[PDB]
Amino acid sequence: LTYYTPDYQPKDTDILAAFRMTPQPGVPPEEAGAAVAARYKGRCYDIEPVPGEENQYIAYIAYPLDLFEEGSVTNLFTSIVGNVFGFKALRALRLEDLRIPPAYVKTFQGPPHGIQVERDKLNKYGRGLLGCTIKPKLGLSAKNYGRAVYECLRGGLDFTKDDENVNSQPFMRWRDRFLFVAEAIYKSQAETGEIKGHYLNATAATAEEMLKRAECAKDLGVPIIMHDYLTGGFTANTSLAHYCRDNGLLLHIHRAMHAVIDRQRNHGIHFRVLAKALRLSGGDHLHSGTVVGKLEGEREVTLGFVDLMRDDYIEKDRSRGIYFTQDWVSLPGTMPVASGGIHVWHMPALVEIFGDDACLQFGGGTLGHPWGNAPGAAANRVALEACTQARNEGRDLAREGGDVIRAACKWSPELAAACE
Amino acid sequence: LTYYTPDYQPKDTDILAAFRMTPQPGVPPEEAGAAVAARYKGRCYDIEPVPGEENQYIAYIAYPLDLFEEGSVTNLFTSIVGNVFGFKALRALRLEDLRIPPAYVKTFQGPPHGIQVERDKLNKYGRGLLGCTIKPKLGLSAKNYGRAVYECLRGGLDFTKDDENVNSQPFMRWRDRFLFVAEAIYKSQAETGEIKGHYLNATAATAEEMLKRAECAKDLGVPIIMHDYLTGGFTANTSLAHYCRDNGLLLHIHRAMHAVIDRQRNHGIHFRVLAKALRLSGGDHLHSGTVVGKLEGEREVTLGFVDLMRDDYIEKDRSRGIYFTQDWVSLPGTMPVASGGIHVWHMPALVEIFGDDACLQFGGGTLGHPWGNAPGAAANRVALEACTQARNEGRDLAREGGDVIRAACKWSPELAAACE
Amino acid sequence: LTYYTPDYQPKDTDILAAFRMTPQPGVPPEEAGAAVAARYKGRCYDIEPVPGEENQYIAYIAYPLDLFEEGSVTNLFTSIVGNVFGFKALRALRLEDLRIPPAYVKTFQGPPHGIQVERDKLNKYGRGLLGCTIKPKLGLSAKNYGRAVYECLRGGLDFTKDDENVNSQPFMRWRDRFLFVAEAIYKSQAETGEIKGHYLNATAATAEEMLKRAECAKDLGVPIIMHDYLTGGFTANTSLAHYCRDNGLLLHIHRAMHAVIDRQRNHGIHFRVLAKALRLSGGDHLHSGTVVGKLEGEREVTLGFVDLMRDDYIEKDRSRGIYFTQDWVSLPGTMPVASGGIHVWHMPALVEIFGDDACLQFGGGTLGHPWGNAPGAAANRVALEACTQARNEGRDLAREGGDVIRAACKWSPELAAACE
Amino acid sequence: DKLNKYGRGLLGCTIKPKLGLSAKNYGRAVYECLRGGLDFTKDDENVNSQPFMRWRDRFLFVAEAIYKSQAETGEIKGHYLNATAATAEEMLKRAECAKDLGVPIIMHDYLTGGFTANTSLAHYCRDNGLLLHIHRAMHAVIDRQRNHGIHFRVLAKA
Amino acid sequence: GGLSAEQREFLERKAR
Amino acid sequence: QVWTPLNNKFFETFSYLPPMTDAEISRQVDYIVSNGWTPCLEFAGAESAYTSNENCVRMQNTTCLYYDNRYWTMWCTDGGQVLREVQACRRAFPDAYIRVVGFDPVRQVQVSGFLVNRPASVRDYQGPSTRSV
Repeated sequence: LTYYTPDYQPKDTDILAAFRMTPQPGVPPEEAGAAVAARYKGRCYDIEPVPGEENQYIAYIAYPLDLFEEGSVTNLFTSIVGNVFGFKALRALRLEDLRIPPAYVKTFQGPPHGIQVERDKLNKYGRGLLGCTIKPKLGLSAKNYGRAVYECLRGGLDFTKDDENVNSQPFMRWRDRFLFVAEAIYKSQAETGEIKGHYLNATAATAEEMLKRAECAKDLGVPIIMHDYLTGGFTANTSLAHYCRDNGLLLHIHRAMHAVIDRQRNHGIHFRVLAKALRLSGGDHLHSGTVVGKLEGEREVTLGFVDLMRDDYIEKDRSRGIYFTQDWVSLPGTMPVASGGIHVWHMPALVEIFGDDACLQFGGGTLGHPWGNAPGAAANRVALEACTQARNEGRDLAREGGDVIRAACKWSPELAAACE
Repeated sequence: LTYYTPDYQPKDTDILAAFRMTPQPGVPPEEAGAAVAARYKGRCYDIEPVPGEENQYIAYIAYPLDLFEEGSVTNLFTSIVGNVFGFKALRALRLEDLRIPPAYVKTFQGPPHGIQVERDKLNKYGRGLLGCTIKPKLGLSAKNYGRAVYECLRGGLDFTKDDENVNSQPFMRWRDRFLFVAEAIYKSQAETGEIKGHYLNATAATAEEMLKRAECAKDLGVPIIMHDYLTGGFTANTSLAHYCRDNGLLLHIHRAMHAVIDRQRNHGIHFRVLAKALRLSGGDHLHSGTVVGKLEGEREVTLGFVDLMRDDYIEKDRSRGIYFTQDWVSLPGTMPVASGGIHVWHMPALVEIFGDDACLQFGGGTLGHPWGNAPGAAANRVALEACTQARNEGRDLAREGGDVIRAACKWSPELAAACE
Repeated sequence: LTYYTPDYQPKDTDILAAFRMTPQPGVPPEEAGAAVAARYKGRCYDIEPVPGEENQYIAYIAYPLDLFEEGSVTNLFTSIVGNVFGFKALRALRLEDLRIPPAYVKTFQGPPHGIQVERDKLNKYGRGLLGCTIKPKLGLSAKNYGRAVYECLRGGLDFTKDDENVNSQPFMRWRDRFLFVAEAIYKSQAETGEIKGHYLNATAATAEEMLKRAECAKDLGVPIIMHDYLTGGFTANTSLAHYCRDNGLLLHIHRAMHAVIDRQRNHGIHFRVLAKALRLSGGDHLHSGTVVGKLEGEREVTLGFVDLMRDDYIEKDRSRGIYFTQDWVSLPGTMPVASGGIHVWHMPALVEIFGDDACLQFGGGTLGHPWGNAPGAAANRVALEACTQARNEGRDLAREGGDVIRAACKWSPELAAACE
Repeated sequence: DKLNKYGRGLLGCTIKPKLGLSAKNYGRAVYECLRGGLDFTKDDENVNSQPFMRWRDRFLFVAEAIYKSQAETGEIKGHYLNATAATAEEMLKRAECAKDLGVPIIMHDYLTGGFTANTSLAHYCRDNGLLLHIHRAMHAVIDRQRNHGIHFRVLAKA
Repeated sequence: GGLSAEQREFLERKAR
Repeated sequence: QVWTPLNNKFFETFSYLPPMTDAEISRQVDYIVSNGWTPCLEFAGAESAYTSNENCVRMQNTTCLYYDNRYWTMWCTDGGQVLREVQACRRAFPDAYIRVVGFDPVRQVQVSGFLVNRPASVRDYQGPSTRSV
């Protein structure tokens, strides 16, 4: 096998992939790794069997740096996973991890601002950010959408966001929504005195239309926009990220259509690779998990991709799914956004798991507070601040979250109607 | 269940989806269809069990036309398959088909030219088109790439194409390749007297760079460019298709990363939906199948999506995988491109299966002809023309393909060295 | 007759026309319908005689959807009524109605904002809008025009408008008028606290000049402009409507030169077809009737075209002149504007006939109030609000309009000088 | 005349530490130094645009600091914003951002950027009413040795 | 974890 | 109940909790010091405490992410010293909001920022029970 070189030592500039592959019976693992690998040739340098699985192996592939176009996530995905999931010799194939060498990382702009620049621009420190998804999902007029945005933001929420499928429809054209949301953002800012924002959806049919929506957001002076990178495409995302860096706009990224590629354990691309591709292409926030009942998915896997998308240097940790040491050479980090049913008594768990550098999203639209949207937002803000204060005092949140919530509720009438 | 309405009659403007879903044990099929469905609410109007499968059902969902943005494949995919493959209540979920109502179809430009306008512009009638993928895949200099293009085109091939991963690399920058390929195209045109072309890869990191490459192709006067729509994104593709319509350029579409979504039978999106999304977004050609050994995949399924991407009116045919009647209301058709190991004696089978409105691609780079690239191209062209002539005479290609090939070889020295 | 097919069933995508034709004596109705009708051929599928008229018949023509250019009212009118009114075989011909299939409707942008978006932007609900035409018609300087605008708006009027023939003249150039009207609008807004506006006439000789005037209005921040679509042309109107949608401007449409085409009962195009063409091309308001003495014209016909230009779904009603069911598939509605001599005691009748979704225009320039322009505007506003309040209480306006007017006058000194 | 300061020398400070500071902290240091009574502050000579502090973030935070110090003291303040860049296009873009913020003055390294880049920046500054501070980086490589090179006076006249 | 005979056989080859 | 929109201003972190006591401030400063960070004190009067768009009149192109009064005025070993400085700032400027800031000395970035003082004289803010009416 010219393409299986177990004695090869990967270079400091090689792009490395870790494939979890299940070959068809009768096909030796070395032959299957050689096929995936097949001066500019990709080579399989390491194959390890998965202990506790049926005929499953991890194949490590090394690609020369000259194979890829500088600063192009599109080309990287075309080269690595263009036509390899269609090999008949493989029953199942799953890309688990990528190693982006610093030499390649330096060719990317990365996220427009990052976590620290975001915190400095918004003047919010020492706590997680809070967001809500305006509900109902669709049918609402731009005026009523703006009213809901203002009501939720004035309560104490830092962000609101358009629904993932809200781009521009007969019921609510995009420019009307942008104008009414801008009025709501400014009203809530004047009322509370804190900087507010709303994830305006710029996702559109053509790059020209998407840039026009970003331009309108820039002309209104609003802080942040939103994009669907897995449906819009890396090419559209990279254009939007370059624009946002040029014009000082924050960029929230929603991972629509992700489960179509990262759900099945045997086939597809693991979300961590999609998260690294997003960080390379550019995004200040990246919807990274759902909290149905509780944070779903293995905690270690979540922590692994959160560290991969946040930290500057992540050492190899197979326990958390890190197959390679990832040096980001000072590329700005991406803030993970945990969305879903974030109930008030579940805030301590998520604050403990994520820390301060994350945005908790109430994608359920809240509305569970009997008093209204604004008091519900206040209750959430009070709960988050109380949990953060308790954690800063040395309390163990996983053991005293209920006590902290009760103690905060003892003095908060808004949280009292929420804790019931 | 408010979202399961078996008595509902879908409207003439509804977008219809046919989901193949396997619910978790204990979950009734009606509940699972209701969940997928959940004035602007999607509703499950029909559920049929799959006879011969384990707990597999087909769920038919009706979406109101007001839910989607006009002329936006990105929004359509965000709405239909945004977050539905991540439902825990479903063991597996697979989108099988879509029904695009004429009202929605009319909001899309569609392919820039289509099959008939392509034939008229290229002045080629009554036969399939021929193409080759310049090989080696990578490492070749722009000069040598152009030399290979000229050698393959002068033989009689109608098209050549850049490799899917060839965009712009240190070994071969894109503008050098465009210039040398333009010189090769013009030399081959002058030599043979037939209009020639080369699928120039415009796939790039940013929409601006992609439009710049398209602009260079337009300034050279070359006929056609190429795009990777599943990696570049629908937003980038739609921009390129609008540009190509505006400037009179043909657009070849390569489906990189397709098997990551359309390979597994239980999970993902069937290629036919991706083909319909491509036809809506825009593309004159669409790589539609591989011929490893022979045309791979169920013939009926291939014929179904070929008819779906070619014809103007496709009636429901569950045998070929057509779950809904598709009216295209005069949208230009897309030419299917069958690539892979198209050996000379396998030409009659593919000519019979596809007919004249297809491009046969020698993605293996040919080179199997002992004489050279040009005679190998001639042999292929001679074989294709002989098969077409035999089919026009009333011959049964599936039974007399070898006889036709031998008879053509009796007078063709180039085919004689190829038939061995 | 190849073009008369009484057994033909019109398709869901056909454009249908209902022609009222009087053929020359000796010409059978079937032959005349065949001539008007004459894969892409228009066909006469239905002929009904008009009971109570002399040799008058209604001919129903079906045109295939492929015949027309997407989003082009100009092409639609060229195809349907290009050269058919010049047929010698017809003594008289009158286009009565059109059926625009949803498939065609979806290709049009429609009005820039519509009624509901207009109400939300202006923050005015539950009542009709009020407007005045600045008088004298011509000769007034830009300064004096602005003074009149400010005086009329401060009284309580929601809108003022330029005279139909006021575009740009030696006596009053357009930019001076725009500036003075902007100052007047802002002064009246500051004084009353309500959002005000003035229909600035953008109608010009060249599309470039018209877009420049729209651009000036956009740069002043004023809310609304005006256009003469039947004299400027559908091509100019569609450009202005696209611009207004892009830049967030309202668009009032005046139907100058309409009686030259929609006055005679036997020849021409009925206003309802012109109203549907305007709604397709784009317009937020459309001058729809005159109130000389009282609302002129058959009430049912007026109600029919008001419903056709307002509602989303209008069922066939021959009593009101609706020859076909019109589905607008969520296209924004157009607000009808009734102008002319709207006297104070005639307000209850028009409020009952039109409801809240209409603008009552005092095209007479008011001035009948002995006190001044501002108190006259106040009297009108008081009368309209009193009539609306009475209607909301369950009163029958057509029977108690005088009582309501008197009761309002009992407490309104401004209305007391107006009611005399 | 533009700064309305007469009869005295002008005062400036170089924000320290030289590198590593975030745009927010750089702006905080600028505001603290300017509010004291200094007429100018300046970016470090090697501070152009780095992973630790991108140039547009620094421009925005410095603009906020300049305006805060102006409001507090009532005197016109300024900060030498470094426009020195890799390409003339990028340098003109940074000058354009400074012009759009309304800030008074920018900075350039003429002996490293080049006379061609400097002349373009000076023409732009004349066109748009911006002051231009010039730093002589790499000067000692040409004007230090008494026997060889070009005396600084010739570089000053250039 | 448990490795199947094939995986273990492969290990022996990788050791050789 | 209805969140009051009248005189209900807030100052980001820990502003929605009841006013922190000396022990609570001390514990927060000890947390900042434990992480290896430097605590400092910011203060601003009511005229320059809330965000504003006063200087946006001087700008063109865009004003995205620009807000006035984000910077306060600067006023660091342990909680007791920072508490003493808090009392000193209170005495020197009784009508000024005081904010404790944290600075990571290695990354040279601000890592903390919570209000610790609300001037009794100013009434632009509500109390934990008066936030809803």
